[PDB]
Amino acid sequence: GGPLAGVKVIELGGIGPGPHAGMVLADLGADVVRVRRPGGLTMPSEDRDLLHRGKRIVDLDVPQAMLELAAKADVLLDCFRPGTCERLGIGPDDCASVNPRLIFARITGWGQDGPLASTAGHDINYLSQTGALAAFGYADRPPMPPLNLVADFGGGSMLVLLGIVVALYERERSGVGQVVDAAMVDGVSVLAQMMWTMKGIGSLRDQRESFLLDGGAPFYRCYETSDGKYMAVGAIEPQFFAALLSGLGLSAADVPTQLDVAGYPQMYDIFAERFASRTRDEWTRVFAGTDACVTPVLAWSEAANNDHLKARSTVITAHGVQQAAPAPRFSRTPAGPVRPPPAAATPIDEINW
Amino acid sequence: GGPLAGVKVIELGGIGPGPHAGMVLADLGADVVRVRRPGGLTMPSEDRDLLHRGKRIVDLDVPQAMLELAAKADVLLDCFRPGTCERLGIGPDDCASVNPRLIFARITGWGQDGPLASTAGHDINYLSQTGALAAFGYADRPPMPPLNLVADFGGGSMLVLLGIVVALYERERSGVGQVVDAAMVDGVSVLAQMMWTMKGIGSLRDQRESFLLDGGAPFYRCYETSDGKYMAVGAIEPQFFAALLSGLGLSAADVPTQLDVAGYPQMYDIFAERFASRTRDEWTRVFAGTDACVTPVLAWSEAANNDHLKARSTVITAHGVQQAAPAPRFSRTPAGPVRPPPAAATPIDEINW
Repeated sequence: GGPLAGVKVIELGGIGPGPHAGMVLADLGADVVRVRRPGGLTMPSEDRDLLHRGKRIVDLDVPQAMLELAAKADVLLDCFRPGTCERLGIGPDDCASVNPRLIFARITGWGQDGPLASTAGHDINYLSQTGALAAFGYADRPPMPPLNLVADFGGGSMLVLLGIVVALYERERSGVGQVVDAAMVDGVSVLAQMMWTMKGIGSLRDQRESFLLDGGAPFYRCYETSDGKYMAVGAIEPQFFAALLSGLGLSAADVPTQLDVAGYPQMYDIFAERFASRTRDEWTRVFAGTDACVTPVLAWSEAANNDHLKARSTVITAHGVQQAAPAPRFSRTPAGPVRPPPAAATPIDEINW
Repeated sequence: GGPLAGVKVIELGGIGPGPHAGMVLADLGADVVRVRRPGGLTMPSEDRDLLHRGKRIVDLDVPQAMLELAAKADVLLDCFRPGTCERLGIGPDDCASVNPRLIFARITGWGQDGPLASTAGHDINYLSQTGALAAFGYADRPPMPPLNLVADFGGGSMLVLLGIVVALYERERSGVGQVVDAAMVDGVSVLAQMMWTMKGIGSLRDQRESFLLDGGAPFYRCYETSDGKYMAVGAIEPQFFAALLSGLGLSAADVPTQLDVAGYPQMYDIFAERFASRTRDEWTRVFAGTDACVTPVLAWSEAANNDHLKARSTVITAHGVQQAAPAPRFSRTPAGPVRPPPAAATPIDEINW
């Protein structure tokens, strides 16, 4: 039942990255157990939060009697502000005494140390300091955050997840766990390495919509269709640019060359023109199966019924509602079928550890 | 020297997710070795690509004499289209024979199985199928991709990274490795779980700029300042919304209530008004240190010199140019200082395995 089967995990804070990491841990077979006060004002109801599926809720106001729990656990996922966790009985030091095999993970937007460390903030904020946000969106309108996928999960949840499974492989040889500091601002900055590479090389400019991946290239952006929908183009490689020009019913000689940056504004118009003369459906048909790198922008509802995502069963309907199947996928020790979120809190003495 | 010290890794494909994962592996102590044909047309020169720092390049056209290499290695990071890897000598099967301890990781946008599997595509494309892209940007203009941070790295590089370190912990007990299928469309969908949760709960609407994290809430977006800069606001919690309203010099009674969604359009104007009457600098001073969740949107250049990111040394200047320090951070087995990208390809018989 999952490659991470047998791993005892203790989830504390209940928001964004914290719980999302917990989820994956459970999805991969780990025995995850949330610890939170009963008067929880969580939204939605835990029993309806896909971020808690496969987990077990346990009332336990922090009464330091939990140090007794950690000692039996492998991982402790701290999700509170820095310090608060050690302000109470629990903490990297205390836990160390009760269990030196413990993996003290900590997901934060600012990290443990630093001036901003005490400051409160969210995904949009952490992205403001890294410079990633300032490289998003159209030139005129202010920067618009990609929901909270970049910092909270892409560079938050995944970061602490990486750190945990790594701190596991470590102690699984050093026989001793340690503290893992997962800072969102850190993760995002690493997710942006390619940009830094560019920045040093001189491939970046000052204004937005100038780079290759920020809309500055007509062959890598979105075009509205006749029926008010959208198509996503990413014809980067010259070979794929060919396909794009082909299915679009355009002769290479008609449209400027990829190299003719100066004529991009014109290429955009030619692309916008053609793309808006048909419906997403028709277009999807045309570029279908070709290496043109042209796909239809699907909505949540639309995606869950997508042929590909269905075949590979990425978005499945597990007892209840539509959701995302565990990932990545393992060949010999795959993830068992998805269990539902905790229908009701489990006692505490009915643990297992 | 890193928690992943001693891990033999073989990097094949050389684009986006593949090499970015390889980097982190090296950053964490792993012995990563890239294998690619000599006539490589890579951009930029490998010796100037931060995604290759701490790694070793090795000329080796695929001449199946590499199966002999895998057998000594722990991980094989396949980054080619599905099939191509097994179309040559190498492949999950063949490698299994020479080394059953091998971890055959595979990062793909569409994954191994599925109709689209053979189709070519990029970050913007993979995001179009999951439905995450259709939830990005302003309502009028088409969706604009957050560079390639979401799919390529946030749900690509990190996914295969997770899969690997997990497959390591697995075999590090089952004494047998396996195949890891990291599909970007898969990772992104898991990065979007929160959304799916919302989708089933009924918190999502059909149009954009309607949810809490997509700009539909004036207290969670960006505002242009007097000096044409931008400030990122994320005052979600009522307590923080207070601070926002305070430093902004507004009386609770002046601006509509968070609950008065119908008056959001108005709240937006009041926020845009005040925010645009001062410079990012001044504003940064005002909301500085307060839990208002109001920060300045910094550009790449500006971020590298940011006080916080400097203290925690997130963006450091390693021998040469500016880049992102390793992550996450470990307390007993931290990451050694960052080495530079391969100055020159290393032979092949000078390996170590």
